[PDB]
Amino acid sequence: VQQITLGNSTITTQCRFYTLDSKTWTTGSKGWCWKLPDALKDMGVFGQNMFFHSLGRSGYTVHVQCNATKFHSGCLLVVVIPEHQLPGERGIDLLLGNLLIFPHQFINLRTNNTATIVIPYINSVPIDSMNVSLMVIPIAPLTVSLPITVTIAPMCTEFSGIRSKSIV
Amino acid sequence: PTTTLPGSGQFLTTDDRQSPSALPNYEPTPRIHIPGKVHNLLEIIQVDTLIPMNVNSYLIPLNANRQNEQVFGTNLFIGDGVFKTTLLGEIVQYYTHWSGSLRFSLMYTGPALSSAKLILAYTPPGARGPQDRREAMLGTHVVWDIGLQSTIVMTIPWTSAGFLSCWYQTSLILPPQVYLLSFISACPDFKLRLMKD
Amino acid sequence: PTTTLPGSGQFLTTDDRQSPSALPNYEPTPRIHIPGKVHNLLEIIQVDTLIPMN
Amino acid sequence: PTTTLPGSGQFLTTDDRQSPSALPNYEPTPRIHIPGKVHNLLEIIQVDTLIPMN
Amino acid sequence: GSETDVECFLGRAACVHVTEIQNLFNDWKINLSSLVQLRKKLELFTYVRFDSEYTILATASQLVVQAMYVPPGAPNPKEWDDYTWQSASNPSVFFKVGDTSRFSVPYVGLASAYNCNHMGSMAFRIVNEHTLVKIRVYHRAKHVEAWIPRAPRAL
Amino acid sequence: GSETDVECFLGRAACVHVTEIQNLFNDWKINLSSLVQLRKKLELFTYVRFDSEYTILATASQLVVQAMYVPPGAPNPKEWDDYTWQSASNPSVFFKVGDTSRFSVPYVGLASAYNCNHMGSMAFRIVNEHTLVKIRVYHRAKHVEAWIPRAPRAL
Amino acid sequence: GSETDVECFLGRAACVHVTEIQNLFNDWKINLSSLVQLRKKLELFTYVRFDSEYTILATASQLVVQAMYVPPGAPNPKEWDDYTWQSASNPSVFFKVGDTSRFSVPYVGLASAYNCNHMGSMAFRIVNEHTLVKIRVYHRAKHVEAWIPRAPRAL
Repeated sequence: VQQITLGNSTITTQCRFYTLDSKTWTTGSKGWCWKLPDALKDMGVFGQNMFFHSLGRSGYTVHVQCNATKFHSGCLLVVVIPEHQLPGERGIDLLLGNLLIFPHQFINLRTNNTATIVIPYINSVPIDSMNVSLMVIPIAPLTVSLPITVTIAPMCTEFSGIRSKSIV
Repeated sequence: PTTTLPGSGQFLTTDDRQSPSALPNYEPTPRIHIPGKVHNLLEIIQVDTLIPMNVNSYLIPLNANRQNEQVFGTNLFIGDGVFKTTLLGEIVQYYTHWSGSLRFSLMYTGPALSSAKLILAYTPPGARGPQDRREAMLGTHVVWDIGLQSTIVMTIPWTSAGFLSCWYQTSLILPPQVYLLSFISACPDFKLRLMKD
Repeated sequence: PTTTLPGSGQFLTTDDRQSPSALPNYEPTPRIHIPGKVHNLLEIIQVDTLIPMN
Repeated sequence: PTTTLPGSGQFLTTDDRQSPSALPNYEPTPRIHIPGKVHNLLEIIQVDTLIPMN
Repeated sequence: GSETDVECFLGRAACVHVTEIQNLFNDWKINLSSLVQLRKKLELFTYVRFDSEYTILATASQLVVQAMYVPPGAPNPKEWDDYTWQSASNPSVFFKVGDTSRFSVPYVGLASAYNCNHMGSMAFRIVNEHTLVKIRVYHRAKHVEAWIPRAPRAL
Repeated sequence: GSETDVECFLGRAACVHVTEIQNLFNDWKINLSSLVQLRKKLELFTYVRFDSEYTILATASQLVVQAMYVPPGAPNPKEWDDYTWQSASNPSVFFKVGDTSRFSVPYVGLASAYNCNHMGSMAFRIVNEHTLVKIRVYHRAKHVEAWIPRAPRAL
Repeated sequence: GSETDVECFLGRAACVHVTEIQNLFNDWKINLSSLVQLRKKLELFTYVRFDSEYTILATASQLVVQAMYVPPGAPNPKEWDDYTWQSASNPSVFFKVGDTSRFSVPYVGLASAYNCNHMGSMAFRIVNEHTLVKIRVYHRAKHVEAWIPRAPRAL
């Protein structure tokens, strides 16, 4: 219904949930950018498996929710770019019209306050050393700041068999 | 017994032919299932992209205390003007004859208590753009209550370009500037005929 | 194993032959039904015309 | 009636092709059963050899 | 009675354009109205649809030739070091001087037939860097269809 | 609608590299990013898998040409009397100056597609011992597969 | 795994002999031990049976070439006006200078395989009477059979 529980975590919105630090959307902010899995390199048990195993493979489900009242205006564009080119769990605090080609889900405070994106593993090799970058851009400015919460759930994750192989 | 006819040993850049391999007997790196395979270019021009009509150049400005006035007005020439940088107009630049129907969409971003009635008028190819709300309302048009519907999706008729404008029927009722976002794409009947450089 | 016979690489203006296209993979402007299609020249010399006799 | 396409009379070292014999109608020294025929190189790299480790 | 057929009457190779290059370039907008012996037979029909076969003959006097076709609505080359010559979209043929090349443009038009109409243009250069070559292009109309017989022109 | 297919849109012969040899050698590491008209159309897809057809045109000005392909991870020639030219492992083609050669390298990569990536290198020499030759190589992408459409580059 | 097959590993065209004639002659006793890159791969097998394909390339610098094969146990030419050149028993090929010839000697031996062995000899002359031509012969082993793998040579 509205209480998705995954592993030892529980979230309310409409394999565990890692909630990154809540960002403050002020009227002059350009947006934010989080490379994956780099945003989870320090994130408990995932950060340990990611460092310990030489190669890995993971999908992600990103829930971006902006807790606010029904009085605020403005809209954010949450877009995931595969293989973005020229930070940790703190992200990168910051043509645009063409970014809609990439999987996206506009949040518009007038109508919506949540966006959910299921990201599959996208690479030119089946397994790789631990790739995609999530960006949150405020398009229409905020008229009354408002908190932005990013929740990443890595799912369907596999890692290499080496260091666990017996030589007999 | 054979005879060589005219045009022998000529090199036509567009002549697709079989040829001997430099390194035969080589098995190349296997093919894996990467999602989102693009089979035809006509399937990626069909996705909505923002129109740089006016970050500030994608926001169509709406202001209070203005009635019977015009919000925006544009030609529909996909080759040049506001459409040039959109994915549709940046891929119609590689073909001489673009012929088909389009999808024009809008979204209001102001507060939830705000309301206004905006009329989105379509002027067909060959005619002159409207200079009054009456001219716009008399021709093709959709009256759109912004408060009731956040998003309005138009479908421009078959073309091979016409004008398209928006007018305030009622002034903006702001609660105690706001913006429209415009998007463009092409319907599945849109063709693309002759290549260019 | 072949041998080129006399008259190879010659250009006869009346030799009707197939040839490679400059721009292949192009669908040209469709064919519509225009009335009065002239299939043979022998069918338009059969119509009466005035004689400039005087 | 044929037309020579680009890359005619070129010599690619890796182009495996049939060719006329210098001396045809010659029966060469017969084939005898020598043991240990190596059919693939991947079957002789599979045998243990010492490592010059020290 | 095969000689009264419109493929026999109009579909035969004639010399449509003759130019001369140096070692710089020449572009000809395709117009079959330049040859008055082909125009006199073609302007007795209003509309005509036909593919084409261009046979280009190059002869030297005191080398490679790049005869590039240019599709309708595409820019023509202006010099001999332009970017149009290197452009991939426009087809081209590279043949030695003294022999002949042959290609076949499809029916390129906007309406279903030409009304005696943008056929395109051919540009000619010699590729060698740091002799006068005479170029003769012979055009042959293919798969012709005619549709309204007109009065023949007298003047 | 055959012109919107990715074999029609990307699979056409363009001039990727132009060099000049003397009677000594030139090696070009294969990079289709050097031609901005092919890179602008190819860099709107992340990954792309394609075989190749190289058509080399050699023209003289004031002879045999040894255009040798070099597989990814193999050394390039450094002089005009090197041992790489005589090496059996690297393919080569010997054609006369004035006409053209044509060969077809298969998809040579380490990953299942190139991400716009070691394609190899071509080295060019003229074999005669004791004139300036201009070499134009035209590449055509074959059996293309694309997989993630990107936003087109504006700058 | 087609590249580990002995027809793929040993059966590829390499430059086995390079000589120069004048307008007088040169004879080379066939020995694939002269090329150390082919001998290093062939001397890891005791016995080997293979037919052959010789592709001879002739290039001039400042004409016809008579590359005659000589079967095992037959005399070689000693001058450029000898009787061996006119002899019918020994095969020969007459090709113009600048292009290449190609022939295919069968497995010529006395034992059922060569032990790394009389392959014969090739003699080269230019036929014109009253320029320096460089001859490169490329040999390709065909239908190869190997039979006792040896330790690879280190010195």
